[PDB]
Amino acid sequence: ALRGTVTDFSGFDGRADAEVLRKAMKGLGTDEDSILNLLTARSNAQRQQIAEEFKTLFGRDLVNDMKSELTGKFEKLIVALMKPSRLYDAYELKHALKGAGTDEKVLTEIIASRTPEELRAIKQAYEEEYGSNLEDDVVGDTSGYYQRMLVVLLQANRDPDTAIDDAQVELDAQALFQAGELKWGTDEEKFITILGTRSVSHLRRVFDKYMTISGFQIEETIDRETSGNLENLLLAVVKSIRSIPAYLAETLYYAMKGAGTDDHTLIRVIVSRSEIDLFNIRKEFRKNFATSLYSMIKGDTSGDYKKALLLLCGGEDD
Amino acid sequence: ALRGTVTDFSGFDGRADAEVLRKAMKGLGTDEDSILNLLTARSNAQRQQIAEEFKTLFGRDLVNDMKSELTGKFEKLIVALMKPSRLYDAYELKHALKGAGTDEKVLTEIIASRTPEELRAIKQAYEEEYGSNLEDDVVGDTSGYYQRMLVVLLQANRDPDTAIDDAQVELDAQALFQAGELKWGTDEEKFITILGTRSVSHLRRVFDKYMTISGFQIEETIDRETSGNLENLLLAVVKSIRSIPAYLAETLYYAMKGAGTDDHTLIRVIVSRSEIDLFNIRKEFRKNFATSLYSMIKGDTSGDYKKALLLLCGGEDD
Amino acid sequence: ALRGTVTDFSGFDGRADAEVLRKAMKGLGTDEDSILNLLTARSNAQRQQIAEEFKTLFGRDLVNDMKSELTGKFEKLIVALMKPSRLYDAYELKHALKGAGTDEKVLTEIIASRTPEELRAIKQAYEEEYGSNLEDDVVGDTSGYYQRMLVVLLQANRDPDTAIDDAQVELDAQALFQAGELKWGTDEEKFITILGTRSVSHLRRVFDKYMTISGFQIEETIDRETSGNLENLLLAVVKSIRSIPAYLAETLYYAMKGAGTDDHTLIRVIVSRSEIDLFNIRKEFRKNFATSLYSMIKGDTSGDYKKALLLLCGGEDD
Ligand SMILES: [Ca+2]
Ligand SMILES: [Ca+2]
Ligand SMILES: [Ca+2]
Ligand SMILES: [Ca+2]
Ligand SMILES: [Ca+2]
Ligand SMILES: [Ca+2]
Ligand SMILES: [Ca+2]
Ligand SMILES: [Ca+2]
Ligand SMILES: [Ca+2]
Ligand SMILES: [Ca+2]
Ligand SMILES: [Ca+2]
Ligand SMILES: [Ca+2]
Ligand SMILES: [Ca+2]
Ligand SMILES: [Ca+2]
Ligand SMILES: [Ca+2]
Ligand SMILES: [Ca+2]
Ligand SMILES: [Ca+2]
Ligand SMILES: [Ca+2]
Ligand SMILES: [Ca+2]
Ligand SMILES: [Ca+2]
Ligand SMILES: [Ca+2]
Repeated sequence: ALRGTVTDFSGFDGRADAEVLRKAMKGLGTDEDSILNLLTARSNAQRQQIAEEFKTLFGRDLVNDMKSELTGKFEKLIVALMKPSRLYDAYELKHALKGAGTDEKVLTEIIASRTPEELRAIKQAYEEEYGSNLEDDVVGDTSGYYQRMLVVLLQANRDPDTAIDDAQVELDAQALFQAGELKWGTDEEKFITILGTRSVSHLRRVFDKYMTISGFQIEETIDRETSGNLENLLLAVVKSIRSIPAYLAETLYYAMKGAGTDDHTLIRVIVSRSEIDLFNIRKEFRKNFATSLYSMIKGDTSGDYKKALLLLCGGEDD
Repeated sequence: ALRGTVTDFSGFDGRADAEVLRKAMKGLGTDEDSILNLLTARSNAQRQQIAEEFKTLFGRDLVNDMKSELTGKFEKLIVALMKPSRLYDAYELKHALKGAGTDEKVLTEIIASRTPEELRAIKQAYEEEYGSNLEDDVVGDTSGYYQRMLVVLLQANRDPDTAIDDAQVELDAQALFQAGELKWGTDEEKFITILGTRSVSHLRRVFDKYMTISGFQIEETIDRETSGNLENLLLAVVKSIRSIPAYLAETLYYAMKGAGTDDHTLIRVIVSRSEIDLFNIRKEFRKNFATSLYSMIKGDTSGDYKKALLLLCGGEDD
Repeated sequence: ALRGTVTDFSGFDGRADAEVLRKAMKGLGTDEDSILNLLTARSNAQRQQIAEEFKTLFGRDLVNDMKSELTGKFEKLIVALMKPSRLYDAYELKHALKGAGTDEKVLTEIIASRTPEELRAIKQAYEEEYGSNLEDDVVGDTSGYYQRMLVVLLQANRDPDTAIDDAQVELDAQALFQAGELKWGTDEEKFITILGTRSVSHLRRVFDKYMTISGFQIEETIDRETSGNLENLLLAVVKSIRSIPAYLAETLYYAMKGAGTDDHTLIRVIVSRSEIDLFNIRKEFRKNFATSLYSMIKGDTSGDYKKALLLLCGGEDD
């Protein structure tokens, strides 16, 4: 069902690859083409083995050498590709967490779209890597119901998918109606408990029943009742419940539509999802925006950066 | 044989309880009665689950919210009740360790009265929680034979209880007599080795034989030969060897007898022992002081603090 | 095949030994003879148990007490003997790593002469003890091809010994000839890959074939082509490949030959190897320098220090 666009290279020889990369950087100048052709054709785990063979053969750190030879958005993409998959989301969160400068978009995007199993692993990686508790750091740099909903999601304690109870679907749809549209102001607490903790399959049914009862999609109510970071988080949670690939496809769309490109977001989504569901993302992107993800990247980016992204994405004729 | 006064609540529903606690704190004011009635009727492990459900439902930290709503001795008691049992003794030790301000009474009380199995667990919890070695911190803030005896006990290497060797009982009783009463000055080293390392059952016999030989109880010799912190520690060790519940009952007695109350000690003993031997402690208290622990607490304390302590203790008609 | 000079004492009683050591230090003055006779006759693991029994009996730290009673080179030797074997090499490396003051001789000696299995264990011990990554610290305080070769060795990824391929022996011997003697300047990279990563048994054959082709021993080429720290490291690697005991015997020889003694090196080699191959080292020493290691130590050292070293080494009539 879920498919990435990068898989293990058949006939992999990490030592041969390390030699190719050394040759690409040795002496004056840099062969960026050899680097991007190789690294985009190896899985993350294979990149780690290449880095180990490179240090064994040459006593040099592969990532440090590439940071010395490469520049600009290409360098940023290559660095992202070399982060072990188990650490990459933690790395992005750590870098989003910076006091008044906190990048809420990143916190929202990752925490809303990762499964409880993924969040458990991220929390552990973050603690091991940075010596800090993710929840503590998030709490320190956020406030209000936005913080509260993030903490709920960080518990990674969403109800498991089990048989649907129709009376429970009715009760929760009515509860949301009473907490929002029928209330002067908003009972955010009720929204957070229901959206944060009920099972995915249960909530998909609640969203349909809510539309039946109220005449609004839950996303319309959220825009009507809330604003600011809480609004963006609740929408990301609802969209992820409906379809993580669709939510991430939408995220890529907005990173590219308009003047320039949100390169940070483009790199993060493509790299983080490349071995999970980037294929599904391409399919949702084409369905919803009548263009290929490929053509939009092709139009928005330049140089070796563009070339590497296109190889990672694929789907020329999506 | 050993019985606490708090046990797991039958029919426990952590999510229901979390909702009750939220309702108790939500909005202006605080329902302290609902909080103390619930938390004193749940075991420590159940309190931890309640805290997890509360954060899952509401994205709020239960202990932090209670610290915001509560005040005074009641707050201090509730905070103590919410500490995981596996960390509580380590927490009290950490807080006793403060340079010139070191609270020797706490070091003595805990280290003398905990079993080797308990001390092994405390040492590990302390290291994990605080990133420091307990023995190192104790050494830094104590000196002299007091320090040495604490280090001996911290090794948690007391001889196991095995069949009693009567000639060994004679030898050790005579050794103690020669090291103290018959010596100009005192051979503290000999007292520390024998009291610190021999088995409990062996030492109970040595104490009786020592009385036979010398005409003094070992506690009388200790008062005659030593003073200061070393005296208090040796007495706590001997009393704990005779009966941990009796030693702790005596500790509670002195925390309350006289002007006011040592509230810190009252909270620590009641909470730390509530699921181990607080029932035995009540029994020893009644035996030795002709009053119930309940009535003494009832007489010495006020308000919600008093109410919560009484529910934890029980034994109205001891 | 490999034999130390110190082994477990038969009939070991750690508690009896702890009492002997206490008696040696108790009161004014110190019985250095009782200390050195006992500790040199116990294995490292037995010394650790003695330290534990000493703290259990007396509440005193054995190593700290000995640091208080002893002085000079004797103290330094006793401290080295008490370090757990699993930490000693890490301890020496940590102490060699000091910015501009870095002791390259120690880095070279340990990293060249330890097996991949040993280096894996050292890296782990270092990280656990000091909270730092050994490779990172080495990189910070070294530079150039010297650093690179150290990093290669630190990977502990040397090819396993397997059946010898004669054509591979020819290829590598010719490669080294082309990289050094036939090249204007030197291809250090090629030397580092081959010497750092090929199997020991393969390299022993390459060294013989290299002599056949070039008329030089590889050590002669290294002196002809390189200098400085890289030279010393490549020679230590080649000598260790030929024979670790021989390399370490040579290291001891130079620590003593000439005005005075390199006491730090003498202590490190004797203690670190005492339970691994110090017997083989003695044999190589006698073979290569026509004197006993014993007689050279006897001639170069004084006092209790001399006595303890001689007991550790043995081999009076080597
Ligand atoms: Ca280059
Ligand atoms: Ca170029
Ligand atoms: Ca760069
Ligand atoms: Ca409303
Ligand atoms: Ca409102
Ligand atoms: Ca809005
Ligand atoms: Ca654009
Ligand atoms: Ca309130
Ligand atoms: Ca109130
Ligand atoms: Ca408060
Ligand atoms: Ca006396
Ligand atoms: Ca005295
Ligand atoms: Ca006294
Ligand atoms: Ca009182
Ligand atoms: Ca002395
Ligand atoms: Ca002396
Ligand atoms: Ca000294
Ligand atoms: Ca040359
Ligand atoms: Ca050159
Ligand atoms: Ca030279
Ligand atoms: Ca000399």
